[PDB]
Amino acid sequence: KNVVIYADGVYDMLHLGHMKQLEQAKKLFENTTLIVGVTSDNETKLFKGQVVQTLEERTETLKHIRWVDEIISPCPWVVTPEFLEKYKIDYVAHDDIYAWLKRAGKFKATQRTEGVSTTDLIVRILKNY
Amino acid sequence: KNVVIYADGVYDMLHLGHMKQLEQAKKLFENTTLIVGVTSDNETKLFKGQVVQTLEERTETLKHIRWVDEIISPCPWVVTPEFLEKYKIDYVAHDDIYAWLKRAGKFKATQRTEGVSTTDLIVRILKNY
Repeated sequence: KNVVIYADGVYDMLHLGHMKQLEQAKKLFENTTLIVGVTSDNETKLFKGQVVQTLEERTETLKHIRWVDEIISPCPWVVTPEFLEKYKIDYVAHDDIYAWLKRAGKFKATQRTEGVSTTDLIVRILKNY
Repeated sequence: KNVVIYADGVYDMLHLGHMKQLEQAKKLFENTTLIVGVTSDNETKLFKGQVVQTLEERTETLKHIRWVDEIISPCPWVVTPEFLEKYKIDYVAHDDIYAWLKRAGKFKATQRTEGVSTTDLIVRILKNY
């Protein structure tokens, strides 16, 4: 009955967009365990670019989010078939922005919300001057 | 057994500091219902000053926070004895930064965390130039 869902990401400066995505992963099935993976500082910089919060800071905030059942921190940068067996993961929940996951029936797309970013709010604050 | 806890605030640009405070209110007793009250835009401006997110935006984010059981939105700006009977509230959980609540045994102080503000993060981002 219980389905294990894995959602990895940077989760830098967590905002409403991240939270809706996690909500959606959590509710992919009736009974879920949602595991969130938080990428390491070094790897994020190496492939994504500058991260603002540390691994510890990004992991901390996620502990307060209703939908999160377990955290792997830090998590591997790329998911592997062995990683999935290790943690008994049934589906990987990520945005479509991976072929092998779809081929195996293990990919669940989750959607993004624009205009919700911490970056977006300061633009609003400044637009007062 | 179950204790109703009321925590009101603006909750503008929610950050780790707010979340720890809500955690603390939630865990004041073994079995709690935590009610969060979100002040109205107009009243917040009238007494606090400029608010950045709308009532709807501040209420939305709180729906994703693990510790929050119910939301009153908008909530009255000042708590009243009648408001407490209305919602069967046993303790008001707020920071000490109110005499009548203490006198009645209904005040539970909750602490703040500094350096955790959305405001604090941009200062870090800019300190790169």
